[PDB]
Amino acid sequence: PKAKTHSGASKRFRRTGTGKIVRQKANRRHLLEHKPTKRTRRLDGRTTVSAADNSRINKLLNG
Amino acid sequence: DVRPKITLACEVCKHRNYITKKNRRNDPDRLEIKKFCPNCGTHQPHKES
Amino acid sequence: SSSRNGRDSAAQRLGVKRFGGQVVKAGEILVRQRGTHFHPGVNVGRGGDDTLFALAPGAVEFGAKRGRKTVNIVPVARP
RNA sequence: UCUGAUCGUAUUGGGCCUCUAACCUCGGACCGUAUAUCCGGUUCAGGGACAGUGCCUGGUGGGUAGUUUAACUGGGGCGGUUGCCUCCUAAAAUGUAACGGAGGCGCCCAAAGGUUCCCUCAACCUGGACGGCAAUCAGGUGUUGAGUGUAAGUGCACAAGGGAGCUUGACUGCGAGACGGACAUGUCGAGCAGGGACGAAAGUCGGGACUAGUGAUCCGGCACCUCUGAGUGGAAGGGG
RNA sequence: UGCACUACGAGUAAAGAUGCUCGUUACGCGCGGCAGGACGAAAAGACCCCGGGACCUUCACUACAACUUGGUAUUGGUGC
RNA sequence: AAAACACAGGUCCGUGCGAAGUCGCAAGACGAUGUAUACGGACUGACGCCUGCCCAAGGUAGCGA
RNA sequence: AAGUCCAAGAGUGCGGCAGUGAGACGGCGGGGGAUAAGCUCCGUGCGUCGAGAGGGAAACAGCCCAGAUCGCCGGCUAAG
RNA sequence: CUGUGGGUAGGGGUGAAAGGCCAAUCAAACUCCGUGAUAGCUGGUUCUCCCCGAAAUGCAUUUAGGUGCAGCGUCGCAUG
RNA sequence: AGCGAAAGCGAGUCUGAAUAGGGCGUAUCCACACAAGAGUGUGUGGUGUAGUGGUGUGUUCUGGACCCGAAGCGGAGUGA
RNA sequence: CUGCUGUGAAUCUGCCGGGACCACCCGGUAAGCCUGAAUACUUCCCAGUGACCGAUAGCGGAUUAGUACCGUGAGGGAAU
RNA sequence: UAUAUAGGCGUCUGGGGGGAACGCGGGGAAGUGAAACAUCUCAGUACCCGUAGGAAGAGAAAACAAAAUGUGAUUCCGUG
Repeated sequence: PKAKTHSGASKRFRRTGTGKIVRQKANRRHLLEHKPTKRTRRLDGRTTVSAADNSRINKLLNG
Repeated sequence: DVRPKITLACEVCKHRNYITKKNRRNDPDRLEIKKFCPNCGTHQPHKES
Repeated sequence: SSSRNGRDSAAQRLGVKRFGGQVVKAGEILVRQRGTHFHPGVNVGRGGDDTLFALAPGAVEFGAKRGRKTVNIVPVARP
């Protein structure tokens, strides 16, 4: 058999050119009014996943 | 809503640039304020909706 | 026999984050406070919520002036 | 065809009355047939383009089926809570439970925001028409006891409190470095550029003295973009 | 039916001790009886709670059977 | 093993007759070789007793035992 | 600044593998209770049991001394 | 009342109605199959020595006797 | 060979008006400069970066997946 | 690409497909047939094999074996 | 009843049932997973019906492809 790869994570996390796992920040989709532009800029981008859930995410991505 | 989210758009490029809450009782009319329009790269008078 | 009370709020971790004679980088928070328990002196600035932060690399110092405790950043000399 | 009533002829739907050839009758009589209340066939008698059946469609429907019907909890139920903010508990860093003690929040303000400038209350004493204990006015005493939109606390008389002029920074593109932190969240931020406000300049302005006023992802809506476009040009859809 | 040459009082102990502590009492082995203990045997408590199930009720949700309403095919002619 | 079910009696409802109803996807079957004095459903459950002035419009009209 | 530094078998970071997430009691500071509970909920670079024998406390996980590598028919000693 | 012979079969039958009976069972019979159903639950999990050595906490949870992450163990690697 | 949603570019690319700051990547190291000591950076040079295919071991994935254990669900047949 | 219900075309300047659709190009020429080989499986038979079992194992069945026996029946089903 | 047909009579040729798997066509579950559950998965599996063959089915472009001077029925393997 073949090891299936989790879709919900294969389409939510990425892999950089060295191995880091990055993710997009939440709380930025709707209700964007009353969120000061400072907060919105903070929430924009792609941050590396915390080492705590790094292993879980790695298992989910690799299968 | 008494204080609904209204969107303000520049008059020159007609880009909906800003959004904020305004009162419909204290000011029952479309306000006009000057804000910064990134497209025009300059300040342009902005009006509701 | 219900109880009307029972509510509380979260842990706003206030308090001094850098104490006397501590070497700091620019921008670091020195105290997270509510109100003006401390004031700024030299090289110390006030943030949005009455936070105090450094404005230059240095060493923290706590003093007083005109009757109000103030926080200052004495510039350490390069050895 | 442009601004345009009525036209002549041909194509059609509905309502109503009928007819018979579709179709129907467990109404009759004959034949297969020697037996047959089956069935089929012939014919007569009644209905009749209805009814019934096919596809489509809106209602009624525990008649039947698959399921759901939270947790805390000094056993369980009943009652009462469930998120966020402030105080005490909380043992002078942070933090810390209980169905422990008190309360607030699900906003409001186009000015109650930005900036420049100026001012100092509450209370008390003495005098004054209505007007008094308390309104407005005069003098004095008055360093915080008034007020600070909204809970409590931390602060505010250097005023963050009270007035006025002008303004929209309740910006755009960012952000060294930090706090808090299981993670996701959450807060602070000097400073750089563009274009503005106020001010003579220096300077302050990325919402309100601070801390509550909020809800992940998914899915989809609405505007713009040097994106993409299933042979090709487009468009549909997708993407930012 | 874990064992065994299986006492009693007062205690201690997962808080009701044949089995531990300190004292008391008791020669070894049987037979016939009583039923106070061995938390006796019996039945992985039927009570109560938790999880799963079943069946039942209904103006819980969602479906379907069935019923009923219309379009159309079967389906036609003549008159207004 | 009864106070429960049943029961003869009563009152409603459906049914005009390959009825209504039920079994069956249908054909068909029972109802019935019956026909509203019958069939099916539903409650109740022999038998007797239960009360007057208003009550093309008379009025509070609920008996008031 | 020194200090143990042939070690605390330390700290930090990252990886493989976990278990745990039902705690009890004792001393202090406290809430609930009646300032009762062998009660309940908290803090304690506080302890022990948990997962720990040995000696003392008559017996007696949590109290006092003391942390069991094995042998010895030796001494010294802790609490008592 | 009873003999003999037949009929009604499971979400079905039969019931002068008890949820009664339908082959010693019935709030949906029996057997075989799907099937090694599933069970956050209980039990079980077999030889030895050496070294190290926990937790019963925080947060979140259709969650509280489960689980994820962190804390606390071990092993390898890096700094020291 | 990476960056970016993508077109696209590429030891760089995305963002953005901007080598103005950042984001990710340019393995690594050591020497020289030029800078401020905002944590250090910017350019020169030198060494040249190491994956992959067998197999052992530990966890894990899809199958029942360490073993036993329900009540009950469904299909087809057996029974008056 | 297909099944049911309505409606309903042209014969090459025709008709379909190229992932809604439109034009140009490109490929085919529906509503008519048949066609081996490469491929799946062992009731049965023949010749062998085994880092397979060896009488509680290996088939339920090394011996009466689907036997005795259990059940009304489907069906379950041994020991030597 | 008239043509005629249904039907009747005779005679000839075939089918009927069984078989372990595999083939083709058609109906088609639920337990379970989702930590509940309805879409969904289980799974077009189980089971059933029809129907054969030594194999079956599909098969000779109203095909793919993308401007490549393209490949040229079907089938089944391995990648993708």
